[PDB]
Amino acid sequence: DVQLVESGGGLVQPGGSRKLSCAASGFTFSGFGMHWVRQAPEKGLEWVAYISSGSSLIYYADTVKGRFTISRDNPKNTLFLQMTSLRSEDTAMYFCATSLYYGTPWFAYWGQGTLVTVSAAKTTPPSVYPLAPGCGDTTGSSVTLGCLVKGYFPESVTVTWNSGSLSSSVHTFPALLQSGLYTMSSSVTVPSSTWPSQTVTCSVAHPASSTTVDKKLEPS
Amino acid sequence: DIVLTQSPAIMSASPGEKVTMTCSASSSVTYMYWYQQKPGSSPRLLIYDTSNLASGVPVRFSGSGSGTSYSLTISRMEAEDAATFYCQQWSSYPLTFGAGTKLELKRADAAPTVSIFPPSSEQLTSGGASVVCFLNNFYPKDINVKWKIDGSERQNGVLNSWTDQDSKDSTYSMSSTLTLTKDEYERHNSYTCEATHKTSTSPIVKSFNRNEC
Repeated sequence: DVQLVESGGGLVQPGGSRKLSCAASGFTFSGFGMHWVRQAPEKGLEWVAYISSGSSLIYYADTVKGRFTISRDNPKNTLFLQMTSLRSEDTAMYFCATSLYYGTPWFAYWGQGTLVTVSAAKTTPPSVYPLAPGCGDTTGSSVTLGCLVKGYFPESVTVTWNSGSLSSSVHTFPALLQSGLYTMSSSVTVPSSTWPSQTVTCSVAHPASSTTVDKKLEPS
Repeated sequence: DIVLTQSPAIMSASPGEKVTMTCSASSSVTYMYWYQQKPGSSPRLLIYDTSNLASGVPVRFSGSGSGTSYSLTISRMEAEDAATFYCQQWSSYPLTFGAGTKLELKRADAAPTVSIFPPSSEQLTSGGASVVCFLNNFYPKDINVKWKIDGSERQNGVLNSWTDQDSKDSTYSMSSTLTLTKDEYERHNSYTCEATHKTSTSPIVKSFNRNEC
């Protein structure tokens, strides 16, 4: 089966360069034109560049022309994209793609994507704060708790809840960017017979800083 | 550079319904292509050369069009079809895309469950104070939240974040965060968040008072 695997993404300083690779298997790579297509976070698809089967014909999107170079190594089954003079608006998931036929202008097979993030922000671990109800009596068969995960960079963060019921419902709220840093929150809703009678903790992993923080949710 | 306009930008359907979405072009197109994408996954090709069904794609999908007007139709919606759909045109390079139609799964109404939380003692030691309100598990997506501090509406310093449709019950949720300095937070007493939804016969109000207990 046809398979395309991108690599080379990561964090880039504004103005910097990065070279992406795409490894092809399961078809005769030298027989087919190839494309790069990108997708900025929470936005649509944008085609980036094309190279024909034997590199004779190349096209670029006007917005990357003069900065990006597409190339290929046919005997070693690899497509490349060299990026230079990168800017904030080049932040995107980068996909390689190819069509059914020799040089047709559409995308029948896609890789999984490699993420390129362009920012001068410094890698920063989050501050993790518990969201527990204020003092007072409560009613109802369930209680909601949260964790506020503030001031981190880069985006990748995972919050996992430990609670006393398999029925517990988790919501993960998308991170918002401020002053170069991200903030997100996560809520959990558990039966009121399991908290504060049983322990509830949120565990926040930030792989880019190799940090993990556990916060126990305590009653007022 | 042909510009492609997709309509509607967002729509919802229940399983069993027919679904049609359109893609119009600023100049004549030679072929149109259609793609489906779900969050965290790569796009997949649905339709090529305007009306050809791609291999392995379910037959409920079909494409049509000519000139400057194109469409994609799902004869009978299945729950697994909810996704964003993109059109892409061939005429001459560059290849361009529409901005997408997001097809949501239609669902029974659900009122939000609202919860307010005061700033933690840990956050206050850092000089900041975030008051958080969760509005969870509601449908449909449009909702309004209003903050009041000692009874006076506050708009500055509020940030709202919406989840995508839940993969289990197809509802939405939203978090609303009011951010203050520590000193400002400790100069006021009552903090209120108020949710108004299509389901709410009265707005749902949650509050706490700093000087109560």
